[PDB]
Amino acid sequence: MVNPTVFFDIAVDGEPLGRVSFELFADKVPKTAENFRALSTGEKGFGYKGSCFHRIIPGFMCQGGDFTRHNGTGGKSIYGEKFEDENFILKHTGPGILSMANAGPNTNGSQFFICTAKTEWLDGKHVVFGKVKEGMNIVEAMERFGSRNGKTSKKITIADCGQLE
Ligand SMILES: NC1=CCC=NC1=O
Repeated sequence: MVNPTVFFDIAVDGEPLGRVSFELFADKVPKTAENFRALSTGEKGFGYKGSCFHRIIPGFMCQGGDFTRHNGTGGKSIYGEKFEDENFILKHTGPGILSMANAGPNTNGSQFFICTAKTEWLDGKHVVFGKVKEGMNIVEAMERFGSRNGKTSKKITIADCGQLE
C-alpha cells in the first residue's frame, strides 16, 4: 500500500543538526525504493549509518551514499551488483527530490542526491525515487557547508538512519 518513510539524523563535525525524512515512491519504482530503504535500516548488514555527504554544491544538490569509500568512488546496492535504471517516470521538479547518482546507464549502486533546486537536465539520466517529507530546512542547513567544487567545509554525516512507523 502506502509508501515507506525513512529518516536520516544528520550531524556536522559530530554535532547534531537535525532529522530529514523521505517518502520513497515504492508504488512507482519499487526496486530503487527498496534498495534505499534497506540501506537506511541496515538490515542487510551494511548501509548508510555513519556515512557522509561527500559532495554538496549550493543551489544544486547534496550527494551521499558512498558508505564504502567515502568520496564518491564507492558504494554498493543490496543486489550483489549495480542495478538497472528502473524507469524515468518521475522527474526532477524542484527542491527535495531524491534521485540516484550513477556513472552511466544502468549503474545504480547506493549513491544518491537530494536536489536543492529544479534540475530538469537530469531527467532520463537519474532515477527519481523519493522526496523530502520533513526537514527540508535541515537539507538547506547542510547545503551551506558545500562549495562551488563540491567539497564540504565540515564533515556532514548520517549519525543514524532508519525506517519510520
Ligand atoms: N552531475 C551530478 C548529478 C547528480 C548528482 N551530482 C552531480 O554532480
